[PDB]
Amino acid sequence: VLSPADKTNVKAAWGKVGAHAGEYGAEALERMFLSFPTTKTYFPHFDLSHGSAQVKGHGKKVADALTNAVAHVDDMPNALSALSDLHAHKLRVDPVNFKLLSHCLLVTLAAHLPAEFTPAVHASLDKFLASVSTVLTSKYR
Amino acid sequence: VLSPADKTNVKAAWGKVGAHAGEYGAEALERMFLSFPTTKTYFPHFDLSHGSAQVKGHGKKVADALTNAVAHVDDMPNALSALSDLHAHKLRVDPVNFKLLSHCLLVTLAAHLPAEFTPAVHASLDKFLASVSTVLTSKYR
Amino acid sequence: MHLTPEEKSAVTALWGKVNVDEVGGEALGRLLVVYPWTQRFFESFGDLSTPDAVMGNPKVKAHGKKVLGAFSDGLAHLDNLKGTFATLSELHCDKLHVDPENFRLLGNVLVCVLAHHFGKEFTPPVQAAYQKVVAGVANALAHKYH
Amino acid sequence: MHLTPEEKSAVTALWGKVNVDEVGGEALGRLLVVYPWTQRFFESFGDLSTPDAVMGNPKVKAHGKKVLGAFSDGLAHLDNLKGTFATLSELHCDKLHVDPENFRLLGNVLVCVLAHHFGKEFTPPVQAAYQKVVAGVANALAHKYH
Ligand code: HEM
Ligand code: HEM
Ligand code: HEM
Ligand code: HEM
Repeated sequence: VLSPADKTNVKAAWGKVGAHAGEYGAEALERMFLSFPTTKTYFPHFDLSHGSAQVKGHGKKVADALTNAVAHVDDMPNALSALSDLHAHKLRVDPVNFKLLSHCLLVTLAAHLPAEFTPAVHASLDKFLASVSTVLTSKYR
Repeated sequence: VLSPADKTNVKAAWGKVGAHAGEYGAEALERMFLSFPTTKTYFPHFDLSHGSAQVKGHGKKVADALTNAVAHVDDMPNALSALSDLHAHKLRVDPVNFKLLSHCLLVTLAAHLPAEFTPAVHASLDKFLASVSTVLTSKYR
Repeated sequence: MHLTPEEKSAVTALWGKVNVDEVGGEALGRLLVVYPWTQRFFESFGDLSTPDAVMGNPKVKAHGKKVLGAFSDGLAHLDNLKGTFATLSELHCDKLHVDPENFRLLGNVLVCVLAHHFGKEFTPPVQAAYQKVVAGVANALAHKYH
Repeated sequence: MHLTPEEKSAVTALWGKVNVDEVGGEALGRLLVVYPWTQRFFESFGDLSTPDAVMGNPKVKAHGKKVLGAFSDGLAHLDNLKGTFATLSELHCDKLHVDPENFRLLGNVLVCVLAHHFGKEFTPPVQAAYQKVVAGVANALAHKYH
């Protein structure tokens, strides 16, 4: 459950990402592929080499989705409807993977927001990414 | 998210359990403790030996909560409120453990309801236990 | 893989009464029904939209047979699961692109199928022994992932 | 440990720049803040009611220093984590009753602290090696559970 304070923390933090969102999303992915190699089984069609065009493109897409999520924090199920559908019926990514990407997103943020990444904001972002993950896998079964 | 079909399936299987609930409860705990020893870290104050009265007692409490949850399938949140409070603020059981107990309940149910344990019911039950689990850890943070 | 001499016996004794064919199709079918996202790998099997559809699919039945056949062979080598499954491990990763989490899910579904079938003979201690085995196998199969 | 020679050195090199004092307290304090259920083991540390109360709790800080000092020692033996942590494993199981899942949570919090602390120097490949190390330490500490 995101409290009013969680929501403020997230908006602040994400406000700071601003224009770098796509660059951070690409970085988070690369961090995921390297640290949790099993996540690569979902991207057999991608060039996972460092700086790959598919990765950069995909990273922008993921980032934009998160940006939207932040913008509609109070209406996530509706905001992310197209993605919930897509993941649930086509992609079919096992739910454990979401926890892996979330961690790599948190690490990325931490490496880039020295001032903002306080323990309270860290807790808010962890909670926010868990909520996004829950929405995206809500139609699996 | 439980469909009408799921609720039907659960009411039906739990119905057959009936008066044996408490016995199945204790059986599932036993299966858990032996299959996943780490779960024992939560019952250091218990006699974990076969047929301990404590496990027996505990298993009954657990079955009782489940019965209550099937009765109130449409409003688990309120029906289990005091239990989600206790878990979140007192017991503080790491959420991975819920999955361990849910597996052991399914095992128990399959070993006692051959006729009733069809794929469709299995699926409904898995979803139901997953929901009870979400309710119970809903107030962790 | 640490199986006490007793656990080993328990595993062996029950396995001798198992009809792989039947059990394999049932384990694979239930997997597909309880955790529908696992259907992502079997598009070519046809319609897997209903439990009845899944459970009666012959492609599902044949695959369940193949899989449990291999499983069955590993029981013969609990001392070297890793070596025994190395090639299948590399195949699942490089060729099939199967998230190793699926191996854990199938292992838990398998245990549910043995309990369903065997009832009361599938005691807590027998389950614990099978729990160690399915984990050992899932681990052996995930071993060569990179 | 299953770290490439390249990975082993990247780990060592970064660790040399770590203030175990400061980092242990940050890492243990952040565990208590992000995953509040973990507070269950520290009722005797006093007030952990708020982020602020947690972060400035001296027992929290002193304990984090102990934890990370032991973590550091294991880094000198990447090859025998099992050996270096056997005693601590028995202690954590038999005496403290700590669910080992907590070791995993702490490992991920530490990764976040290193990233926060080193910024751009904590590159994807460095994190990867550290992910390997924290997993290795959690397993070694979980080893004597029964
Ligand atoms: C924070 C959680 C996630 C978000 C917000 C997210 C978002 C997205 C978006 C925006 C797309 C693109 C849709 C399009 O093509 O128009 C997508 C596709 C995809 N996602 Fe997810 N995703 C998440 C988690 C995951 C995870 C954990 C995995 C697998 C490890 C995954 C695997 C995929 C794949 C394989 C595709 C299709 C890639 C392609 O072929 O272009 N996603 N996701
Ligand atoms: C289906 C999920 C669960 C249900 C319905 C459930 C229900 C209950 C109930 C009804 C009580 C006793 C309340 C009272 O007497 O005041 C209880 C207590 C407890 N539960 Fe949960 N529980 C569940 C999962 C778990 C899990 C997975 C664990 C950890 C392995 C756990 C650990 C405990 C402990 C340690 C106690 C206190 C026992 C005592 O000291 O008497 N529970 N639970
Ligand atoms: C106990 C675990 C498993 C074992 C021992 C196993 C064994 C096998 C074997 C022996 C084959 C035939 C490979 C060959 O052609 O040489 C195979 C193929 C395959 N397996 Fe696995 N498998 C396991 C689990 C799974 C799971 C859980 C999935 C997906 C959820 C999966 C997906 C596949 C697929 C998609 C194929 C190829 C089927 C085809 O080409 O017809 N396997 N497996
Ligand atoms: C990297 C992982 C960890 C390491 C290396 C570690 C190491 C240690 C050491 C060296 C001690 C003191 C031993 C002694 O008394 O001689 C200790 C005590 C303790 N640890 Fe762990 N620890 C780790 C993780 C955790 C976690 C995650 C928790 C709980 C969330 C935990 C709970 C405790 C408790 C409650 C004590 C006893 C403190 C007291 O004396 O009151 N540990 N640990």
